[PDB]
Amino acid sequence: TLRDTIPDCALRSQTLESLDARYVSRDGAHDAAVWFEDMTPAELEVVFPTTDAKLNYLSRTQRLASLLTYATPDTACVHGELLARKRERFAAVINRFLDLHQILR
Amino acid sequence: TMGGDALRVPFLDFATATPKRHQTVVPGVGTLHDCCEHSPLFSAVARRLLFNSLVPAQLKGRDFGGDHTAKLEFLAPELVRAVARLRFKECAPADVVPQRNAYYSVLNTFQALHRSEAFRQLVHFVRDFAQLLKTSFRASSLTGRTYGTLELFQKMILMHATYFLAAVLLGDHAEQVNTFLRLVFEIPLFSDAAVRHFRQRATVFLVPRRHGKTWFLVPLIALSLASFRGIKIGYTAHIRKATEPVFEEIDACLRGWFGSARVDHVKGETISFSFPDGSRSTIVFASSHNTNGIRGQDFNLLFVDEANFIRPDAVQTIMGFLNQANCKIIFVSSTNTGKASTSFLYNLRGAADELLNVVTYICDDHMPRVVTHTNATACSCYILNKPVFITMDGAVRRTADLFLADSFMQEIIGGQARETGDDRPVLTKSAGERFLLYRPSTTTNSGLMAPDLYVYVDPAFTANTRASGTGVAVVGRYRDDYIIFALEHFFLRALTGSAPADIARCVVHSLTQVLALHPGAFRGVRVAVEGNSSQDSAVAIATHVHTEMHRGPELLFYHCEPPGSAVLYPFFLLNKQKTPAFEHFIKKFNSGGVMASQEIVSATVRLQTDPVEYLLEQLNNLTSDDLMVAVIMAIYLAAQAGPPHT
Amino acid sequence: AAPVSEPTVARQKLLALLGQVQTYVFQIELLRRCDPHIGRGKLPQLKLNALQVRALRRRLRPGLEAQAGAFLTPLSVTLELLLEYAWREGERLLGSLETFATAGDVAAFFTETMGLARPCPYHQRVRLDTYGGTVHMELCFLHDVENFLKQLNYCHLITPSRGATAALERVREFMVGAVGSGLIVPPELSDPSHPCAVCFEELCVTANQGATIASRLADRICNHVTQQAQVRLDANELRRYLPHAAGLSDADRARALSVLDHALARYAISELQFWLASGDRAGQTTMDAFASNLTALARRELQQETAAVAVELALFGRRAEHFDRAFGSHLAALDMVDALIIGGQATSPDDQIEALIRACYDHHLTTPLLRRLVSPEQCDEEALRRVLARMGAGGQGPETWGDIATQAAADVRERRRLYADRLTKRSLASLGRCVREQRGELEKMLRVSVHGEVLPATFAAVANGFAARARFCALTAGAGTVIDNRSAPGVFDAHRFMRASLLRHQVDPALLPSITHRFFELVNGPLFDHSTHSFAQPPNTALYYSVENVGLLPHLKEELARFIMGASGADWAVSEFQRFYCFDGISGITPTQRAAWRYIRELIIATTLFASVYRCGELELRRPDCSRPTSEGRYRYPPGVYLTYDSDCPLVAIVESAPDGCIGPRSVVVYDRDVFSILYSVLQHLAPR
Ligand SMILES: [Zn+2]
Ligand SMILES: [Zn+2]
Repeated sequence: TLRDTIPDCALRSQTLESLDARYVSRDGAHDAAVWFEDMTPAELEVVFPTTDAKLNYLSRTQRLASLLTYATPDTACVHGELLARKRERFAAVINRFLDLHQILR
Repeated sequence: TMGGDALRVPFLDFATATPKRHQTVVPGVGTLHDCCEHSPLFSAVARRLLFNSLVPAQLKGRDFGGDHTAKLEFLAPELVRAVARLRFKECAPADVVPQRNAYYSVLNTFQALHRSEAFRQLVHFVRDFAQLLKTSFRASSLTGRTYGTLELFQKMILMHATYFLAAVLLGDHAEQVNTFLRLVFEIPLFSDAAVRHFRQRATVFLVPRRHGKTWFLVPLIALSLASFRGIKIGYTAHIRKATEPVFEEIDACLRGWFGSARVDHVKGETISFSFPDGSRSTIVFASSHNTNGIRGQDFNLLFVDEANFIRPDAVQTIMGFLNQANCKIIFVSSTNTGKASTSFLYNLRGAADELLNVVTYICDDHMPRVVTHTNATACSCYILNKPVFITMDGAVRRTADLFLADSFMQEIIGGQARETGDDRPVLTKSAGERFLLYRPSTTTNSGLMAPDLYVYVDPAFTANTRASGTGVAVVGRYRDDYIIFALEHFFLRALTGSAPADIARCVVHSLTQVLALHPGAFRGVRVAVEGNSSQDSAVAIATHVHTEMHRGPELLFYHCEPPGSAVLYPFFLLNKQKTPAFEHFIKKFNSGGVMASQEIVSATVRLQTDPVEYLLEQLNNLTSDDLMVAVIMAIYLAAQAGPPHT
Repeated sequence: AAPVSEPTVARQKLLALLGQVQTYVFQIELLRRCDPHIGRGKLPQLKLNALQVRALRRRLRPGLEAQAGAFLTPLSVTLELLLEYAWREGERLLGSLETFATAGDVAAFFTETMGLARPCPYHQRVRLDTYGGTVHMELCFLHDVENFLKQLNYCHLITPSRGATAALERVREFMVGAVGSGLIVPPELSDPSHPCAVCFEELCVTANQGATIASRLADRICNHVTQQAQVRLDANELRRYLPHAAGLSDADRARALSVLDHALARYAISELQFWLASGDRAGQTTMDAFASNLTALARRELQQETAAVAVELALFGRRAEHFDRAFGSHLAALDMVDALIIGGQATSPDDQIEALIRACYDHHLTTPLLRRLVSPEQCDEEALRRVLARMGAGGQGPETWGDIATQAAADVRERRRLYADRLTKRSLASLGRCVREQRGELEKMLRVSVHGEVLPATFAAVANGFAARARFCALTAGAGTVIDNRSAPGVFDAHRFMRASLLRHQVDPALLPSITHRFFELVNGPLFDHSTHSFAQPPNTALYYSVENVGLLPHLKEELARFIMGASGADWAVSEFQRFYCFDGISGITPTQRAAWRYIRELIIATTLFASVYRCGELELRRPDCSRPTSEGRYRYPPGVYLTYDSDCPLVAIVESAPDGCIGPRSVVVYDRDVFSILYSVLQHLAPR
């Protein structure tokens, strides 16, 4: 009793809105289940087999994407300037963090 | 007695599609994916709604909802009736067998903290403190403003005491107790660093005249004794004529809202509270300063009352207590602004961190007293009880006439005036310290330098005056920052016949040294001689610099076409560009973008003081300035403007 | 003890649903980077999950709608954000996947999902819309939501109700996009330099050695609107989990391991020199150690990459092109810093901090200046011991090089040793702070930052005040006998009579503290409470917090602290006949707030003098922003005279409400603008009893 949506649909040649109107938006829809399918692909678990490893990659690619979009002619975005300032300050901070410990010796 | 309803919930075995290799168990909820632990937006909501059950009802607040902490756990009736008809899946049998075990076992370590008397001691201490301060500290029985208020330091002291006593009496629960004391002090969202700060020992307090200094420590002790079991709070003081009042005010309430049978009292010495099962905790008074306090067993507090003028020959027992392994010498004090600097303790701020805290109402600069104005208590605001006899004056002129150190006191006259006049510092102390300490070695990182030197000379053409110094700076670009290669603060010999050449010889000597230290680095040196003082004298300096340098890098001068003239003179006129130059400098300096060369050159500032240290003393006057002006302007020139030439 | 309340099991059900939805958003953020040919395999799963999220609303929709209008809580705010971000990004990614298998190109799939061709959808317009002047701000960053919610909190006595709960729906529309993920924060909208509202209380509560907070607040990373998540990643993570995979029930789990071992047996480090370098070059240096560590890290990364490629080839047959490979050409032409910030999908962002610390800290550093970092508490303890022990008891000017060069060489020979002896003998307390600050500023930039619990808490704390005010405005309209007095056919007489009868007495200067407290209690906002805690604080402190966070000019704090310090009829009565809360002839933000402080002072002093003259009334001067709801749909507004801050009908006098608290048929209430007419109507009721 109280079946899920995956035993309900059984057909996947359609658009999302049709299925919405046919299974979840009908007045007679019993809607008596909540079960989120596992969407991670095995072709990705076999290489990143750890939530920490799946999060480090998910953050590295996020940083890459945020670098690529900010690097017709508007160019007047505060986020590009913020990323530039952050990169410059990070470079200048690591600069005075290796030399400072070179001096202390 | 059983607490709230958040630690008794049933299983709610919804479902999971994640492999057991990933799933984690959050207490109070089922078993969810591992990604729900690196997301604080969930692991900070699912954990706060748990400890919001251990918190008693006398600690939620004063208007928090009748039955629950509405600000954390409240669902509208419509939403409750809507999520009621929401039904998850049902866990598979082979998966529900271990899931229920994991769930009911990860929750047992909470229904086990709610029972241990070691934690019940802390809960009782905090709840009694709250319920007994509700009506301000008085002779109540413990059975329009009507609720008492702890000022800021009266709360910092309570936190310093409670967090340490919890970390000491509860070591096996150093995680379930931090995130409970957070909820009990209404201090969540607080990183573990700024809470572990309260775990440290020997945190000195400097308090103004009265501020309920003594009125607060006696209830603190009375509740920290009759709640915990196995601590001996040492309470030293000044001359022991002041400690007997503490005796009486502790034992009056300690016997007032409790039974006298458990109140053990000997005159002039220790006081002891006994518990109905062979337990006793005392407040043994180290005020004798002779014996009975050298051997330490469970002191852990050492409530030193007044460390302003330390008691004679009583520092030996204190320093011996500092050797005890679990002692947190609270070190209360009272600088009543009658001296404003208990330099016996105030010198601690020199080399230390997170040690002492001052409850001050006037800053270092006595002009921005309005910084801490809305914080000064309203009870201590009494005046002559008459604004004016007959006068119509605004609050500004009134407070000017009625200044009296802004607190009816007789604070130090001089220095920072009474009318603030929008006076503030400009360069942060932190950037200043880094300017002093981190100095790139330019002679060995020459590849990082731009091939142009910029020099500014800000001349003074008098002698035998303190403002008669000539400032010289030679700077350049280092990466995208600015670095100082040389500094001079030069003082004319009196009645020389050649002041411009003396100044020129000074700057040429500086340049030469900079050039020799970095051979082949520079293609150009650009020189600006400020001409505000004397155009002719500035021109003469440029001419001598020009000639002397003629004995490679090309030498250029900034030129100026004075108003109404077609002539280009080799001087610089400082006017409209001052404000932009200063503004840019301040921003660059504060962000770490201006520095001094490790091998910075100075002939004139070498024997008495470090040149960078000397420059920084001038710079800290931003709100004799020849050096500061030369440095700021040399940098502005290295920055961007109109072209200077040959 | 068996019966547990429904709003307790409902909260657990909502927490479980929040966990499921957070997991789903994680899977979504993963599929936005996997190869499309593999993502298309999970097309039915993604479609089913989007269907489930759609069906999850339309049930929580009316519940969360009735919640947003009555006392939001930090649970149903993050729940709304996540159920919106899922319903958004799931459908967006599904559209981007169904666009695939039609064009069949990958480099244009990672420009749709990862958003490389968008017009930067991180901008918004707030238009606070106060009284007198409608100031408008734009929400670009994460701290720009804190600095707007604190502004709307401070300017709450000046802002209409439905003009604020319509500028909060414009903040939530941005938060759904920025903090809606709740799992990772894009580097664009995160400025850790700007301090938050809870790291201002840190400095107020922790120890300050002089150094007023205005100067301590500028050396902070604020660590609360974004966190660090402390991700750790082992070395041989691929070889560990290879003999244990989801499918692979065949012996292919052995041939895959064989190919892994066979391929294992089978950063632009050349750019460090252009950085600033000090000291001697011959021999070991910090730069050399850093280069060696980075070379080791790059070698581990390359080995992991080739092993992953070989394993995917041997197991499934096709080498997949994920985001880090389809755009792998842009990971080659990367500078040292641009590839140090990002990078290390094999290593961890903590391994780079390890490679830096192992380079800056060797056995040759020093005896001192090394123990203060490993124990910054023993240093201050020793300093305290030391303090206690000390307090217990010419001519011949040369032109050529041979002389000026020699004198400059001597001067630099002295000065290079001068500061070198400064950094070692003195300046230990300054170095122990500079290094522990640069290290924090580094770890905050390199570690994986996720999200902080601040925004969905302060948003709720701010919105609850306006929700409660709009709720009290409309809950009293439906009551028993209403005596609405905003129409004045015969009220001038009773207003002037009471104003004259009250202006005849002095303010009783023995009551000025009890008036200053009730002034700082009305003026303060709903966010910074600090006065209804169990360990309460004086209302002046709860106001200092709320007024110092939003940077207020110092020349206005005296106008606030010294407002009722002076209290004749001048500066006493400011309201006209019916224009009590009217800001018609005032524009701006500060001169529009002075006019509100004046009305609040007039109300407080008039109520005090009315309690003093006509002793019959009690006149508990209350505020509707308090009285949070109990277990369900009950608010129990007690009797008193509420300010309500609404320029439409400000003063609401609840003289006799009910013996249980609610507002029903025995709840005669008096609406009015003016204060003295309110007091007259209260007198006409409370006196003949
Ligand atoms: Zn943008
Ligand atoms: Zn912060």
